[PDB]
Amino acid sequence: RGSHMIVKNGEKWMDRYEIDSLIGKGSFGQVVKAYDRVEQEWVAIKIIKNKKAFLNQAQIEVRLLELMNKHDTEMKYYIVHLKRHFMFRNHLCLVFEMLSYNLYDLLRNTNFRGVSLNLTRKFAQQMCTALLFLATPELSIIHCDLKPENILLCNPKRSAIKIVDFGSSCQLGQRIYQYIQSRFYRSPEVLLGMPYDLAIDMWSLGCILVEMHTGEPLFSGANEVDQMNKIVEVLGIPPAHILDQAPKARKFFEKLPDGTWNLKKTKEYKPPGTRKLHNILGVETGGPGGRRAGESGHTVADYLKFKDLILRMLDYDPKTRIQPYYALQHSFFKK
Ligand SMILES: Cc1nc2ccc(-c3cc(N)nc(N)c3)nc2n1C[C@@H](C)Oc1ccccc1
Ligand SMILES: [Cl-]
Repeated sequence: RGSHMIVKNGEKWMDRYEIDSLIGKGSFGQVVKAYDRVEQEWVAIKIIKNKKAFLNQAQIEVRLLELMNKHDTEMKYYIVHLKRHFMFRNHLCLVFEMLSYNLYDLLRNTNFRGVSLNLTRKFAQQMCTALLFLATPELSIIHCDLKPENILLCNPKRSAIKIVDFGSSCQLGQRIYQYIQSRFYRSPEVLLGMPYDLAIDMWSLGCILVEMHTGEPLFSGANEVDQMNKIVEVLGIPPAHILDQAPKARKFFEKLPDGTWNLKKTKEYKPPGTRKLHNILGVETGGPGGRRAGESGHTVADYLKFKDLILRMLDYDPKTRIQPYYALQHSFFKK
């Protein structure tokens, strides 16, 4: 009865899958850990709700994951592997490889003090390769929901990660969903109602990486106006050439007589561009909250490269925003 399937720990499906537990949920449905008695391995089964909206999203998810599996390249291994799909008890079921917990849960283990710059660089290098892969012309996939919860550790002690959840993804040129991106990771072009391309995922990556190192969201907007005000505190008023073409410019900004833009009044924020990323990362002051002072792997030089790469990912202009190939060449990654 209704959308959400009946899940009893210890039960068995198709004399194959042995349901140990429920390992997650979201608007799409639920994920169960089950033992596949046939080829003797644990799997994560994403159970889709029996509503058209979610069936339709999952069907796109299946097409895009099946498209990625056609390519011979080591880079595709930064995306969760879809083993097979089938219908069961009137529900689409997507069988995935079993991974470990997400990057939010990793931050929770550190009590939101953040992981080391050295771990941040390993995640960044994997996320940038994953994005390079999604930008292969034949794929041109925009994930449109990058956040710490959709990045999973393969293994609880190792650094290897994968991206999951292509339910709200599309290909370059498509406009399907009214609202896209999780609010904290939502690019300015999407807030402004402007056309979006693969650059929106790079914006999200920049936000994710700062949060992974400091332990808190860079831009924790409670609504769209608060999101845009929080981005403006750090990066200043967006360029006139963007605001002149943006359908939703007047939701956040006013054009003055002289033709310069500034913020609408609210009905309290630090002045535009004064909440410097240099101070949020603590480049010269021992890292976030001073907690990495002395500690190896946390030099002013290491922090300067990190800061510089992040600001290239958080460029307001999606045409000049850094692209995955060029991000992988950044001195931040130099071996
Ligand atoms: C432990 C584990 N292995 C997994 C392997 C794959 C997936 C998964 C794959 C796809 N395409 N979409 C989703 N929403 C999950 N989820 C796994 N999970 C559960 C949790 C940790 O991830 C979650 C991530 C997001 C939501 C809920 C759980
Ligand atoms: Cl709003």
